Amino acid sequence: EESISLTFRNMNDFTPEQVARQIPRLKAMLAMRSLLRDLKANLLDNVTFRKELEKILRDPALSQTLRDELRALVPEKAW
Ligand SMILES: [Cl-]
Ligand SMILES: [Zn+2]
Repeated sequence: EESISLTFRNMNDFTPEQVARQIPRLKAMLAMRSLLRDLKANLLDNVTFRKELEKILRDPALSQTLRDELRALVPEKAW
């Protein structure tokens, strides 16, 4: 799926501090999903995969907890 959704379950979710955490997180998740699909469909080699991965996870607005969950999705043979 080429798409992702930010769901607001209350009005307090629209707070600029909440939007600023949620937008880069969802962007990293969608970029990661596309990159893993590219790798699994053999559309890019391991060297390109690792270069793109580092770009995705470089976003300073991401939590290290999220980066860890994203890196845990990488198949062992792509390292
Ligand atoms: Cl999470
Ligand atoms: Zn989690």
